[PDB]
Amino acid sequence: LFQVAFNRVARGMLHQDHITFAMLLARIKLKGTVGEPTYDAEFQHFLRGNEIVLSAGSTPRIQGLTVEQAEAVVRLSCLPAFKDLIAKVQADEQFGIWLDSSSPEQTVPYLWSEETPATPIGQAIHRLLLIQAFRPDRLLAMAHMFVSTNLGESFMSIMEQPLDLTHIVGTEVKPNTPVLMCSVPGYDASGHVEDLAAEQNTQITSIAIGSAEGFNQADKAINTAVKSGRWVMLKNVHLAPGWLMQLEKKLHSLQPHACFRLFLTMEINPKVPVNLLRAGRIFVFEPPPGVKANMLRTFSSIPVSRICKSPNERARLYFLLAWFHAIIQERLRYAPLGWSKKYEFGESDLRSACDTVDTWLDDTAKGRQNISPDKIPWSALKTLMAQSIYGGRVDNEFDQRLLNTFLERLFTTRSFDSEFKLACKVDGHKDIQMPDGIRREEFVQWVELLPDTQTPSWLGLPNNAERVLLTTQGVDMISKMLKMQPAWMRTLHTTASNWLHLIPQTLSHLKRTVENIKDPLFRFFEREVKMGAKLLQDVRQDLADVVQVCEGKKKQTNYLRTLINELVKGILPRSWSHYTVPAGMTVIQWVSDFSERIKQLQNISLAAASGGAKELKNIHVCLGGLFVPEAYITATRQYVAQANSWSLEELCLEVNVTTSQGATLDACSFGVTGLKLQGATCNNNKLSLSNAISTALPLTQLRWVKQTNTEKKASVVTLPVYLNFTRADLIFTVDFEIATKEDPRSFYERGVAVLCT
Amino acid sequence: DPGRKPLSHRFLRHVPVVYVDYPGPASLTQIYGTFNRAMLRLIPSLRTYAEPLTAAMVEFYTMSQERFTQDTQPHYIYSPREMTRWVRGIFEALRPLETLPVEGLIRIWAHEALRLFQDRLVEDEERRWTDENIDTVALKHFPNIDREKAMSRPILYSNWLSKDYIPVDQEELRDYVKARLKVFYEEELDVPLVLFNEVLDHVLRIDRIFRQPQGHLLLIGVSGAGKTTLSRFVAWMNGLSVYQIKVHRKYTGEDFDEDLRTVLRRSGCKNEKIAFIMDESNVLDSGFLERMNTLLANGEVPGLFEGDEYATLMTQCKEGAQKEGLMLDSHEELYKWFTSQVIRNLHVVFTMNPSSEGLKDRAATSPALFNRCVLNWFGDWSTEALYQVGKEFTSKMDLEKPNYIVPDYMPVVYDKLPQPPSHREAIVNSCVFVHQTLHQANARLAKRGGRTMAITPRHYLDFINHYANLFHEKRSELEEQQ
Amino acid sequence: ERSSFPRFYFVGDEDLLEIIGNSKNVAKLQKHFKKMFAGVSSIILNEDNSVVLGISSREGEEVMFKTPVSITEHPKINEWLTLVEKEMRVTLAKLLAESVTEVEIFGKATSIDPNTYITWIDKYQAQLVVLSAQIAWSENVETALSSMGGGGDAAPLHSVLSNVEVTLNVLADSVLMEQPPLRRRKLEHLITELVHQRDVTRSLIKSKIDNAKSFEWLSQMRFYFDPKQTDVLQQLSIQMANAKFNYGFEYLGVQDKLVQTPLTDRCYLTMTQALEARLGGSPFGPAGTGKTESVKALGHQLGRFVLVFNCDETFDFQAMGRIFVGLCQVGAWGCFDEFNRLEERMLSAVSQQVQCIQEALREHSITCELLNKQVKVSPDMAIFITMNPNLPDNLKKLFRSLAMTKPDRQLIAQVMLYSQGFRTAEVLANKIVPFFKLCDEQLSSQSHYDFGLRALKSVLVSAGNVKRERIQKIKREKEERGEAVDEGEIAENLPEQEILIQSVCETMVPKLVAEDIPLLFSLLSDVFPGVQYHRGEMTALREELKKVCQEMYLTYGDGEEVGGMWVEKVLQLYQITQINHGLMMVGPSGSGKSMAWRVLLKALERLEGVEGVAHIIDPKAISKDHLYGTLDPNTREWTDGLFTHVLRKIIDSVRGELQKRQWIVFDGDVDPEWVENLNSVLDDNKLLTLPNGERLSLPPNVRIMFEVQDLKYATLA
Ligand SMILES: Nc1ncnc2c1ncn2[C@@H]1O[C@H](COP(=O)(O)OP(=O)(O)OP(=O)(O)O)[C@@H](O)[C@H]1O
Ligand SMILES: Nc1ncnc2c1ncn2[C@@H]1O[C@H](COP(=O)(O)OP(=O)(O)O)[C@@H](O)[C@H]1O
Ligand SMILES: Nc1ncnc2c1ncn2[C@@H]1O[C@H](COP(=O)(O)OP(=O)(O)O)[C@@H](O)[C@H]1O
Repeated sequence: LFQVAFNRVARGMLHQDHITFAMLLARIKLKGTVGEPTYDAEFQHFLRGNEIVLSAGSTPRIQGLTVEQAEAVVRLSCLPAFKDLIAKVQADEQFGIWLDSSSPEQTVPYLWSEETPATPIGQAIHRLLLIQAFRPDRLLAMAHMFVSTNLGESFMSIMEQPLDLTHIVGTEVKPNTPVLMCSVPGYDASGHVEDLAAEQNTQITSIAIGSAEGFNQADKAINTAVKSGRWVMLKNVHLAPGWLMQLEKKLHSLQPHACFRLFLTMEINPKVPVNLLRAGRIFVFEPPPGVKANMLRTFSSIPVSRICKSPNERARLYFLLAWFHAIIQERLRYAPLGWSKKYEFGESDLRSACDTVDTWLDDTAKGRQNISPDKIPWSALKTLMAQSIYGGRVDNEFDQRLLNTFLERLFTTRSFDSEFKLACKVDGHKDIQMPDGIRREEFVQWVELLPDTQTPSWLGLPNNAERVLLTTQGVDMISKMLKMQPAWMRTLHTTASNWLHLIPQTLSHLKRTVENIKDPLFRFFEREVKMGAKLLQDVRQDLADVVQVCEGKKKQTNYLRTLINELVKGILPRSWSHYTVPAGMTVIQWVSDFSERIKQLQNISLAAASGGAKELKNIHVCLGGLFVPEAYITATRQYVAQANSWSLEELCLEVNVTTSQGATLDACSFGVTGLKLQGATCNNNKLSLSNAISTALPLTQLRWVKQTNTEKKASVVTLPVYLNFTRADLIFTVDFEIATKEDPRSFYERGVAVLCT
Repeated sequence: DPGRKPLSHRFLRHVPVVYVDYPGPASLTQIYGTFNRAMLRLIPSLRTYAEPLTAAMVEFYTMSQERFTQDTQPHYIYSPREMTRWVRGIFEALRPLETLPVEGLIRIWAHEALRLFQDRLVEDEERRWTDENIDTVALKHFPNIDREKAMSRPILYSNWLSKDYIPVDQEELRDYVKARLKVFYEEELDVPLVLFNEVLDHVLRIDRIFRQPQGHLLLIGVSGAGKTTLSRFVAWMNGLSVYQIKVHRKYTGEDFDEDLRTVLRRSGCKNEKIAFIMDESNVLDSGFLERMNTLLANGEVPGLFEGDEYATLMTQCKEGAQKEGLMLDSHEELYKWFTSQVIRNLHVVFTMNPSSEGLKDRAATSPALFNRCVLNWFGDWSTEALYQVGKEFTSKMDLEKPNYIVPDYMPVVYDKLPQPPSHREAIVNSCVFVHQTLHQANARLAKRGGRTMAITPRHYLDFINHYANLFHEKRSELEEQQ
Repeated sequence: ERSSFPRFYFVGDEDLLEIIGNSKNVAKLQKHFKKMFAGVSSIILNEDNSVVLGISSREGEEVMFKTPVSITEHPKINEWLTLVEKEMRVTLAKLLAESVTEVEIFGKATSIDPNTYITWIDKYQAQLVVLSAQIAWSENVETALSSMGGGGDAAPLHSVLSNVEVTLNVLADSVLMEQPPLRRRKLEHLITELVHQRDVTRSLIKSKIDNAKSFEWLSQMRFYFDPKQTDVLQQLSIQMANAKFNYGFEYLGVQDKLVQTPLTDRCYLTMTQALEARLGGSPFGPAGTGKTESVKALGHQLGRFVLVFNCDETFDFQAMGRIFVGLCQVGAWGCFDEFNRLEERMLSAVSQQVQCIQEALREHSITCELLNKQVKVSPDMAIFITMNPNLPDNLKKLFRSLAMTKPDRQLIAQVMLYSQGFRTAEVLANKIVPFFKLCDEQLSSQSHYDFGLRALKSVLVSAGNVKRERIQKIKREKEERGEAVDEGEIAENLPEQEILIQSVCETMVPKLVAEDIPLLFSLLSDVFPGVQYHRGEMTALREELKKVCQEMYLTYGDGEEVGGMWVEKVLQLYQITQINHGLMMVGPSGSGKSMAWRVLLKALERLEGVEGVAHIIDPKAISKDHLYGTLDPNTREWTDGLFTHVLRKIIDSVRGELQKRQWIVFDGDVDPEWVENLNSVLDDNKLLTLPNGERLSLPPNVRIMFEVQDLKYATLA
């Protein structure tokens, strides 16, 4: 029963949620059997570890452990069973090797202290806790092995197998139940069912849903097949949700033939009616996440006749285009790093690029069997695929620059030599090699013989990109499981009282003066203080209303009702969010960020009260704390312009990142703290590539100097600054000079950026 | 206040505003002492009691206004309109009577106070508080009076036993209303109606509202409590012709307008008194509500009558004036006479389900509906009423056991349960308890946040009927075997 | 009737019945001709009204037919309408041929005579002079490249750059002196086009391009004129990248010319490539970056007449359906406005319709079923749909997209300033654009504030007009004192930062609240350091204001004195009346707008000697139909509304009111219901239309004035 429930639910589930449902069933079975304990405390900590608040003095800064590692280990040690954990962390010497091990879940060391031997499931869950605390990137594999320990190793052994669709359509599904095929964008599931019909020798009707005549043809085919027992097919059924409800209603009160089977290839979008999803068996199809798989799909989609045309160089061009499309499509999965936002680089871009290549090669080579590599219109293809196609959806300038880097690296006359490198130093010193063939068959063979060990260095990102993606998937695992599992009045009273205790009480305004009005920095800080005070008062009054409601002294108003509902459901209240926030940020971390912001605002208010604009200049603000940091950079620009009587347009921004104690407070210099560098480390204002996920800049100095009208050197690079990690909003651009022997293009491909938070 | 919009500051710039609040306590004292002194001139022997009577009236009104604040319930507003209605009612009761000692006057004062300031209250403790206030003020201002005679608890006033609106004992009223119900049963609907005290008070209130002109009444109380049935009973017993508009999904505003035109011409052209019964399920659109408040405010809605309907109405009104004995030619005088006959014959009684936030909503879009109407809290059948229903309906079958032994401890849910509770009495109290515990369970489910379905007295009636069927069938089969 | 001459598909079915009833009357066909054409407003006819001599535009520029068509010979309405279209196309083509011959005559010349160039510009229409300049420049560049085709040869392209430079210098000299407004707009279009040509020629020089088939030259828009071809419509071949189109050869009147920023050229390239592959483009992006006008510019450059379907509550379907099938029939373009603002059902319906027509277009690479009618798809048809972030699912595979993230404001301002004759235009633009960037974010937010790109363009045009007024005034003074008159001699000496500051103070300070003025002055100090502008007080007007305030018992003050702020407000009101024909005195009740304009009117009457008459009209008290006029359902008689009655009485000049000053004060609230009819008045056209069809011109003395209390509901347009 457990096995069949998993194998029937996961057949219509996203691949990332399979293990979530697997652990849900694992918890069900763990509670079901009597021998082992309930393990309530362990699961409660494993699901609610991150909302336990700590302090700076609570982190002992153990050698060999990062800051977040320190918080995780101390939080895990708050449990009585893991109290002695930190002592063994300090005492043990094999821990250092295991911490950076390739697969640390396979050989998890025994650290948890107990009086009696534990059941294997207890050991597994203890290792789950340790893996979550130490190496969260393996949490998905740790979960896999935990569920294997609980319900059997081969519990998921069906999911990796290809869809045995024939058995599912034949029996185990009722003829009334319509088989549902919900596929993610960029994929069509019609091929599998068509091949199934071919192998079962069952004639089917393929009707697309585009307009009213499509509706009529679909209805006629259904009416014929319900009595004749044949199969029907509909494509892109999601286009007409109302007609979908009508079809569900018609299907409900209709007895079909035994052989009758109804298929609906669909798209995954909210608009599809819930009733059909409830009343039909769903199937989820996702393309295999691999560069080799993407190339195989691309070369299968493109007809073989079109690749093999009069110019033999066309096949090489098509292979290069396929490589570029695959590289960008598989970079899409690393959304924070591979790009700044998930673009829709679908198959339409491929078809347009193929058509452009076709027409331009036809133009340049007027029916010539061979054409020299230099005569190929490289400029035309580069410009078109940088601006018109693959560039139209690009709104951020920096993604457009990245696309230009990709096209310039790939599409050139150099690509036609036998030593062309499609990637540099994928693993260690090894790099991929461009095929030497001239026919399509050679390229197909070469891609088929790919190493099948794709690392993020295959497509440009550093190897740690897989680590961040796996950690994010583990966090999504934790959130989905936590969501999956009056008293709530008391809990909300407790959390509201805690938030009132944590949030600062009040914030003082700034005293307006004519000299202060003249100063622009004071204007910006006064506006910021006003906004912060207003929002702090709003939040404090709302939470006071909430806590009074918890005691029954007040009744829930409609706006109050919405506020309580959004609080208990954990969604961030709309009325509280007036500044830019990450999309997925929950209420608790929002309150923590607010506490930090209000603390900084109180600090600057006290500094301004003690002195004036002159003391307001040398405050080391953090751009993340300020509600609109671009206003702050503009205010600094205006301040220096007023001080030196210069035009604003004739000023440029220079950056001198130095240590906090080793900083000079020049009249044109401003202290900025909290800036984090992604994918690189700075040393004496010299950038160097590294595998570290994030380097913390001690103190960034913003200096404004007059525009010198000299062309930038080849060694300087323009690094974007984003407010948050999702990189949805741009603050400004810095100019950093890279170290020697470094390629700026390699900087560009790796998604190096500066983060305020 | 609801339904009002702030005027543009540009307009306010030209028209200065003067605020006219409620008259002050001394202002009220004078402004109604004049009226009382005028009214007590009818009977000479109690002229010396006018000023303390006004003092007691103003004191009670002030205390009620200071206690029952609008924040609690949307209808907790006491204006000098209430005091004017109070004095008018006292004068009306004192007009046909020629002599009365002080105790009868204080009894009429208490009856009017109960009918105005305690009738609209929702919760029971508010009513008990109001009764205590009435007793205290009658004692304080009027010490030299027999307390038991002046304010005997069953204050029931009617003019159906005698020629005059004198106090009526609840037992005699019960017998008379039972005879009238027998007549109603014989001619009209023949469904059982048990006369608990609440029914007597409610029928007296509804009759008092019906008798006065332009009497439009607001029935709020749990569904199934007998609002429409009791209203129909009063309508037939007051001679009024009952009318309720049949509503369904097709019933749009045009059909409502046609029914309004029909009822208006029946109550204003044929001199036929009509009772308009209106329901919350019968009101499908706020247009119905706005038309209703306009009708009950101005007495006649200009939006019903145009064109051919207008011509037919003037023809009918000309015929009605001719048959009555009034000669009118122009359309304006005929229209005014029609409006007068309407406001004289049209009494609209409409029922509202109990929902406090709903009263905010209905009063929001309806100004006059909460102002120019009288609100009565029918409420739910209280424990005494439930016990009476249980005794009356569980009477046919033999619910008597000589083997019954009186328990030492009795839950004594019914307060007036006889101390040796017979089998029938005990089981009736048990049924009352089962209703009470369903009420408690629904309240508990509401507290926990789960969805609840309101418990109505129709559930009690259905439970009693199911009891009857099951008991009869099972006892019949088993006695057949016996 | 409907099928033949599909150009009346856009006009309403009721208007179709009206035009059928008015078939034997050409004088009442003007409104329909405004509706279906691009800039055509009326057909020029003789006194007989039997033959059409030519066509005119809203501004007043007209085209003369080489061979006029007689309506008597072809009485059928559709027949002579089709003849009118064909003859207009032929005449535009022939005039274009004459103009390109002329421009190549002045082309390849070391020096340009300003007199001959001005005569040539006045001879032809603005669209034709711009097109001829583009054709001549493109042919010259192609010839110069062909000479360079030998490989590393001598460079004649420097000669092309020098010729363009001297032509630009001549235009800059000409635009400085006073010119007729139509010739002024012609000069502005010509100079912005020549600036774009100069920049692209500089880029070609820098890239050292040597081949005419090089993609660097292929990317830029190339115009190929073939006078030898018999078919006039196909004579001009506009070609860019792989895509190549024929000119629409439809009259555009005079249209605002976009500056061709690099992002604008990117949009051009993307839309052209999409059209070549037979599918439309969807230039999404935030509002205020000129997406729909980018599409309009692309259509105008091709000579195709474009529809702007404004998608708001005013949006319809039956009219939308018939105008869509008409767009399919004629082959003209249609550019939807913000698509995300439609209702979900509305959006889905229009999406299905556009998906059907797009599928038909791709099939053409041919008829489609529209309103149960098969409609032949013209290959010239194109549809553009703009978002404000998405595209419906049925259209994502069908439409290309582009990011309208932010226009290049600096180059926009630099080209526009250079078109006004300003020297050191680049410095002024690079200063002013960040100034508006600061204004949009540092100043306190208000509903009526507008720091957008259109605000920049309006302020820049006002600055140009201010410079022209100053140069005229100095020329008059020089005529009074001395005789040495030379426009440039005053031009290079005359400061220009002061002029920009004066323009921004005159246009922008009045909109400021009492607190924002110091912030604005600080911003001018920051961006334009050291330079300050002091408004020249009008002492005679100040004395007249004092006397009138004394006569009306009002208080008077200067600057810091009691009443100073009110007096400055009145003076700014006077300046706005001087430079604008439409005004809105916005402010809270009790601020003094009414008797402020009253005292200004009385002082103006007592100073200038022009009697002042005011017609206070409340727009909300009377209904809109009665405000503008009632339409008789049967005789179509014109019962002129209150505002229409006043305007007609003023126009008729019965009692010399034209010599008097007329102020139509619209005291009362403003909402976008009646003001939509007045929107055609507050524009530079200054024409008012009526539902019957009559149109009235607004005398220069009449000043439309709005006295409103707040702008919570006034549209930004
Ligand atoms: N300069 C001035 N000195 C003294 N009093 C003045 C002055 N200007 C206006 N007032 C007075 O202030 C008031 C202004 O009235 P006005 O009708 O102009 O106000 P408003 O704000 O335009 O109002 P509305 O929105 O109703 O049009 C009048 O009482 C007028 O006498
Ligand atoms: N006092 C009563 N005695 C007996 N039955 C009653 C009484 N009041 C109401 N009922 C029953 O309620 C039913 C209808 O109630 P109704 O008047 O519609 O309730 P409401 O008007 O409060 O919604 C009738 O069938 C009647 O038998
Ligand atoms: N390329 C351009 N050159 C010159 N002015 C422009 C350009 N693009 C936009 N503008 C100006 O900016 C404004 C854009 O208005 P609008 O078309 O409403 O923007 P959107 O395309 O976002 O709707 C116009 O007033 C126009 O004058």
